[PDB]
Amino acid sequence: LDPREVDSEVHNMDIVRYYPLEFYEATYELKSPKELVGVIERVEDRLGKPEMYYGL
Amino acid sequence: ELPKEMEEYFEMLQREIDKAYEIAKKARAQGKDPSLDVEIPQATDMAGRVESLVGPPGVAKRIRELVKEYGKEIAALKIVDEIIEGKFGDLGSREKYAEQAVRTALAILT
Amino acid sequence: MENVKVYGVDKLKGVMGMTSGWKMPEPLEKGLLRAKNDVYVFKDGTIRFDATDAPITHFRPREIGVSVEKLRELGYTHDFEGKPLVSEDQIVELKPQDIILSKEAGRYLL
Amino acid sequence: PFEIVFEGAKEFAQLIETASRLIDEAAFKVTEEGISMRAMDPSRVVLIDLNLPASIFSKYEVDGEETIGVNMDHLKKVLKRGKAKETLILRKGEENFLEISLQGTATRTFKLPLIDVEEIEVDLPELPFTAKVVILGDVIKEAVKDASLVSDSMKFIAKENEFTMRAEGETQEVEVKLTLEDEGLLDIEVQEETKSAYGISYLSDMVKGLGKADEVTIKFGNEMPMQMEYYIRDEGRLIFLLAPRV
Amino acid sequence: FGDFVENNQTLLPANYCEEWWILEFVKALKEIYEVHLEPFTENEEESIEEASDYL
Repeated sequence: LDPREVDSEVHNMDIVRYYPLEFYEATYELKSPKELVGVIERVEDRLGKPEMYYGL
Repeated sequence: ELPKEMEEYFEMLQREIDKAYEIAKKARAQGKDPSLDVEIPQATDMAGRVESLVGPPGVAKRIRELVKEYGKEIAALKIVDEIIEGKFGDLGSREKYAEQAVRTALAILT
Repeated sequence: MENVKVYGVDKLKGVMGMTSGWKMPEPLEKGLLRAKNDVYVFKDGTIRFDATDAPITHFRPREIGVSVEKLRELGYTHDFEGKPLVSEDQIVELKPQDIILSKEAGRYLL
Repeated sequence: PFEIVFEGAKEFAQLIETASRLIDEAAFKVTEEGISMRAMDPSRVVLIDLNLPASIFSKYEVDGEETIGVNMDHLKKVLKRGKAKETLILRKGEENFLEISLQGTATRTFKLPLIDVEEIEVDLPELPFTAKVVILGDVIKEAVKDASLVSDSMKFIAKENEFTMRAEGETQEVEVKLTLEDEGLLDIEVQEETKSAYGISYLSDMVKGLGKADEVTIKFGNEMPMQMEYYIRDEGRLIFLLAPRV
Repeated sequence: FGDFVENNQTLLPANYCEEWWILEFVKALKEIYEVHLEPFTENEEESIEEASDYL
């Protein structure tokens, strides 16, 4: 299995234990999810490095 | 590369697959079937799947190196160009070249 | 029947006409054994089971009814926080190519 | 090259039909002691044992011993072709064919080539039974029909001087009980409290065809397989061992 | 949250839940008494004792 060439929808999944306070504070402003895509870690943020299989 | 657990996992999986494949190959050799060998090859990455499905033969290494260098879409375009110029062998008329190139490119980008 | 020593079969269904371009038939011994064991064939000669797919990343050794000794034999040794795997209530992480079947699937695959 | 004769071929045909309602491939062992059969159904739930001594048969001449495998469908049809007051003659020459002859007003002979059925030896010795009961077929047949009318499983409970059998369903229930004073009970003996459950399709298959005035002996225990037997001509014995549920 | 990114859907205001209250709780504790704690994990014993003495 190579997560780099499986699909493109599974690259948007979450691998965080809990959402930060910034996410909840920004939800009240009706923002778009592309603005805070770097705040919450996703699968795409780990591609290439050895820990795509390791810790989710 | 991978740590000392993922590699062991994949190695055990390959060992079990080999263990099943040996029996399947041994049984099919006795000739009680349409063919004298198993009819499902095993791939490992995208280049192997593309080579086994649409061809042309030998495209696996070229896809590998082109993906390492440029990317996915650019590597598909360079593979199309190499097919058109005729690196992998003479096919025939322009229709054959067009069909082969479109099939291989749609398989790569997919 | 003399070949496989399976004489007690009531029904054995075939096809009206082969759809391939070779119209090569299948050995009747396989059909007799399938009828004896109550399994059915598909268009390419394989037996398949269809189910809805759901995701999972972490499991618990008690939800799936597997002892910790068996899990350690399979290759799992730590839970998802680094502690050694000693209980059935700890949360373990699922390797990418490990599946948890249903029970209808297990009954049919038997 | 043996030769076996029977009187009242209808009884033999009914016996073979009863024994062939659970198994499909059977192998009969022929010895000087007598014809015997032992096989298991595909589900391995019911065990069938059939024993025909040499005393019941009118004429018996066997020199040696050899097993014969016959498919149950053809044998059942040929035997069912017989009548009430016919004489059944079974023969097996040096060839691989079985000759069945029905002797009445005229002689009619059938032939059945033998088949090679693989033989697996499996026997269940005596078990620590806790209850015994002797009843007639007429009743047990009616009770199992009534239980199948209502449910899919049947329960057997035995106590002193009484025999009770029950079945429970989603919306309806049925129970039948009787005592020694009733004609439905001939004898009974109890070691301790008993309770067990078994499937109803198997019971329907095994108890089907029982006569109105035949003696049937049943033994069972707690959460252990049931055994039921009934004699033919007071020498031959037919045994069913039914595995329980859970 | 990855289902909102994939379909490109505008974020909706979040109903109050325990996973927000716990973050507010730990932040207020740090701001007032200068104690460092963290939810969903295990903390040092000195910080636990100090926070329990304060509260």
